[PDB]
Amino acid sequence: SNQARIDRMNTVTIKGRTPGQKLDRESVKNDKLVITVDTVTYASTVMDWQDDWT
Amino acid sequence: SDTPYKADLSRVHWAGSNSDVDIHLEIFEGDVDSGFMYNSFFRGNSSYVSVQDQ
Repeated sequence: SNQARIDRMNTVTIKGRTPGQKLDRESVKNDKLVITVDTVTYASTVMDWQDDWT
Repeated sequence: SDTPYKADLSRVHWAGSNSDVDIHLEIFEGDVDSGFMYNSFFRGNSSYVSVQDQ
């Protein structure tokens, strides 16, 4: 292929509570990283037979 | 001045109603004509210097 992938993720948070209160719940988040290759690099040189022979 | 069998001959590669059309094959043995050859007389003896590739 012409792609590569890596994963990312988040962290959690701490909270406080007192008697009778419900516990909150937090959702972690996700994403991704992708990299692509598109361009070719080169160097070229040409010569002529008439100049090569002399 | 005429022989019998003359009106009843079998002619292999002659076609048509009366065997008038020629159907024979041509024979080829390689020889080809393109033009007169030529032999150089200055090339035999002269002053020669070689510079190739220098």
